[PDB]
Amino acid sequence: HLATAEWIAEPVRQKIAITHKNKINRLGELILTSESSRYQFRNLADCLQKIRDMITEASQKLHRIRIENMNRERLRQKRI
Amino acid sequence: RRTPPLGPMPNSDIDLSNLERLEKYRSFDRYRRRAEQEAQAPHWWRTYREYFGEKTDPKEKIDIGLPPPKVSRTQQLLERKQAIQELRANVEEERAARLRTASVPLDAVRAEWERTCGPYHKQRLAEYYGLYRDLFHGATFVPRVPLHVAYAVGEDDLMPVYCGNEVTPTEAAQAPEVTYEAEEGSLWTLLLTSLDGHLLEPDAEYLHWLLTNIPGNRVAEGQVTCPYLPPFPARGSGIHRLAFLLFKQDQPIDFSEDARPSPCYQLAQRTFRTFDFYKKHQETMTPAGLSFFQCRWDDSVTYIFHQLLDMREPVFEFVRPPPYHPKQKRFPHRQPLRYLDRYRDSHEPTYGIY
Amino acid sequence: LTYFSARKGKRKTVKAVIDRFLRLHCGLWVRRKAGYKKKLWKKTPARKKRLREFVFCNKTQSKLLDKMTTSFWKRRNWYVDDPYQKYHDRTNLKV
Amino acid sequence: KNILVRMVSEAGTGFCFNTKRNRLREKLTLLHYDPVVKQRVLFVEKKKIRSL
Amino acid sequence: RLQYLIDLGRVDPSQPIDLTQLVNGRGVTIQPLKRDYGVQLVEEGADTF
Amino acid sequence: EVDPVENEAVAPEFTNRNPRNLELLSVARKERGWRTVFPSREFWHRLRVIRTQHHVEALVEHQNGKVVVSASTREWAIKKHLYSTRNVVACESIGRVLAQRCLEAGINFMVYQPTPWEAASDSMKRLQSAMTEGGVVLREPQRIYE
Amino acid sequence: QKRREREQHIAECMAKMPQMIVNWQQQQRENWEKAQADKER
Amino acid sequence: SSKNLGGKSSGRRQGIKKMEGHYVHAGNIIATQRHFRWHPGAHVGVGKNKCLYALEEGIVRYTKEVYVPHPRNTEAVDLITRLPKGAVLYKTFVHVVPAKPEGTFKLVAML
RNA sequence: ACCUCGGAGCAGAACCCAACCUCCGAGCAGUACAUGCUAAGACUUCACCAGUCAAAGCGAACCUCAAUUGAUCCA
Ligand SMILES: [Mg+2]
Ligand SMILES: [Mg+2]
Ligand SMILES: [Mg+2]
Ligand SMILES: [Mg+2]
Repeated sequence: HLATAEWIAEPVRQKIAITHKNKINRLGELILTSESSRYQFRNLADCLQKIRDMITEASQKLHRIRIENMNRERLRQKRI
Repeated sequence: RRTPPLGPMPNSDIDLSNLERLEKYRSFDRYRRRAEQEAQAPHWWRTYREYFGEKTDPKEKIDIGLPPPKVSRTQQLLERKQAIQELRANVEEERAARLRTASVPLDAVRAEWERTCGPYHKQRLAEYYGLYRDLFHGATFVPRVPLHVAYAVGEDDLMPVYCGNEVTPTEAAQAPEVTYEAEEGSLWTLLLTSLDGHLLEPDAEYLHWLLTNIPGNRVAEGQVTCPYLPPFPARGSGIHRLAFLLFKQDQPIDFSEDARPSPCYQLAQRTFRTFDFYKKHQETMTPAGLSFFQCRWDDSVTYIFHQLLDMREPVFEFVRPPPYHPKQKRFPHRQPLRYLDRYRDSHEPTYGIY
Repeated sequence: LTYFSARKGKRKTVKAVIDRFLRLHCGLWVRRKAGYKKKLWKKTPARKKRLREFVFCNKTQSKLLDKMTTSFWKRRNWYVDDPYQKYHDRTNLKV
Repeated sequence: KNILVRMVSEAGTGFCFNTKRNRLREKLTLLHYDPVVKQRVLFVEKKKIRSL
Repeated sequence: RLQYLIDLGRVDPSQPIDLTQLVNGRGVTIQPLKRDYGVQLVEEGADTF
Repeated sequence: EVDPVENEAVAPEFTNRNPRNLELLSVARKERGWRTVFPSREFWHRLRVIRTQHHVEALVEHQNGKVVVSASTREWAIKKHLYSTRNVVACESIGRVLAQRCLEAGINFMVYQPTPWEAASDSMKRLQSAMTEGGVVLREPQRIYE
Repeated sequence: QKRREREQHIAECMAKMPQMIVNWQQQQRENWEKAQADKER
Repeated sequence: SSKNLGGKSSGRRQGIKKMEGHYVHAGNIIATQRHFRWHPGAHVGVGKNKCLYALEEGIVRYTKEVYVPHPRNTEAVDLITRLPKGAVLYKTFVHVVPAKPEGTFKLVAML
């Protein structure tokens, strides 16, 4: 559960919420996966490294979407 | 051994007697036009059009539209011409055209384009997007009523639905403002339907709005037979189509078998088929307006799935078929250690019985 | 080759085969392309890469090299950091 | 008529490559891709290997 | 292999385990004349040890 | 057992029937090949300009051949503002009209394939400038093969 | 020490590099100018 | 005597490698040719020895199409502009009709 | 007299096909300096050796030619 994770500081916690809301379930817990090995030891190590990298990042196609959004603004331009 | 041709040869009607008399393509453009016409010609041999083009049935797709408006061609061409020579009599028009500094009013151009030729272009684009194939099973109609729809966002801002732009469901959360020019005493029905977006049925679609029995231009006084649900395209499911359908109704029609309840937040109850709707109600209304748009997943769509629809949000992703990799030989004669890597499963070392 | 040595009465090994070819334990032989260090100013880059590849051999060539080498070279070697450790075995090979 | 010549990098990486040039021309100076520094740097002619 | 030997009782876990105990339990075969330098503990089956 | 919601019945394979779906996801096929002929048919949408002796026609068409959007000086809505339908003013006007219609239709990326004399002509340069300042990009993005 | 001397020599050459880029480019342009003068002759 | 020398070169083994209706994979060479006998069509690429390979996986189809060269190809454009009016040049083209879709959308999570 | 490589006929239409058979050539030249790296799938001169094409990807940019050639060891 991301919000009730007291080992994570507050500002980094809402930063992780707004950054990895793609990985937040409806009950409010972060879910992280690893499949890169046939050893569950190494899979768990990868999951913990994902948690650690995610926390330290909080502590610290795109062209297509940009052009489509600019054209959407060009259609948006009309005032009342 | 020879076989005679099954039809006329291509360069057969050209006379080969003396080649110096015949007129000639001196231009690649002229040859390109002639070759494109010959490519569009049917032909009796095998053709890229035969193997790749869409084989639609020659059913001469039926018109279920309104009859076209009648115009007097003689006075129409008279007024068009007199506009032409008054503009050609204005002296500064020549100066602007020759100095290449002239311009054109796009708002007036677009308004009377909607007046004159906009319905046929809108019908063509609807056929390209495939609503007449999906929503109406092949049948076509020319949309003869301009269905201007915009979405109230911000406090001064409008997100429109003309004929297929991208509108995010953040902008499509609330009910859009609709106007279409009309006269008193004529009834209407407006419909919003999401064609792509049915999470279970690959054939059916979703009804998002079924406003019925509209007195006129006023769209706030009709029967709300289904509340507006904002579009919810699933994440990674691609770009979905939503259609506004406007129907001219002559008589009042009871809508009791198609009356969605007080707030209806069930996808099974919101399942719809416009084909069955128009089949049941065919002798009652005739479609006259059509305005569609496209939508993608958003944080709004997450909100609509989670709190409104009481749903766990489905996640889809686009995955490719696995590569070919032919049957593995015992002696890969001139292949590499990369061939062995191709047929390997796991990248980690194995030790067998040890 | 020497099928029976004059000193031990044993089959001998061809050291040309030893210093030219590498035998994986699965039964395959790995070699280099002939002329991979010759006339690279003449050779085109795709051809140069094709010559820089490591390639396998025929069934016939592999059988010849197995006959020319002794059974010491066919053993399983558990080297410390062998780059061909993952190539020493066949995976998903049907018939 | 021609000669095969070795041109080394000016990045000091020790990278070098062989091209051909007419014998009656001067020492070559080219802009070639150096993979050690991952960019295009000057190479100039240091040696002649053989006659072409 | 180590867990199999321990469970079959060929290797005593209550005593320190070295090359003598592994060879006496016949879990490994060591050929020092064939340039073997000992036993490397590899990671196969770390999930069930 | 927890009673499953009847709304939670989702198919394990989504079926998106939008003809623009994979094209806008940039995972759709472009018809590669035809390297020995002209024009190249590796595109999704194409701008084609027909300069007849009276009129200037401009089409946005898919690779299959259906016309997506059209804009002509043949129409009154353009005739009543042009002095003549054969100018670079005519081409600039039809470019501004067609750029607006393409923004309206959602066609943001296209491939324009002119001949050398077309591209060197002032009409097509004013056409491309009008399209670019209207808002459409005359270069399609690359297909995502992997 | 050997790696550090190597990378220092590379870093020095690369610090000096862009000026050699631009002066060799203008030298090549001057070669083209003398070539067009000679074929103008 | 017999002052004729050379001419001992073997056959090139060129020609069609994949006929009509044959299932083809991506990268399989369809035809090898010294001159442009068969032209590339849809989803068929050409390699610099004029070889034809399948750019996609599907069914090989041989069709006959009109020939419009590139306006920079000088010899071809001269032949076209020297062709009399009413005549359209034809060539034989090779296509690969792709068999599978590019991919599928399938369920991966229930967030 | 010839010995290696390529093109045309013999060998008319998938492939292949000989003669101290009939003709013509080759043992380079020019451009470039990403002519960088890498990697699915294939072709193959009837073996092998050798040779040929190439999707995607990284990084950049925004080759012509028909043959035009020589293995290992060793230096
Ligand atoms: Mg011959
Ligand atoms: Mg022969
Ligand atoms: Mg072969
Ligand atoms: Mg590539």
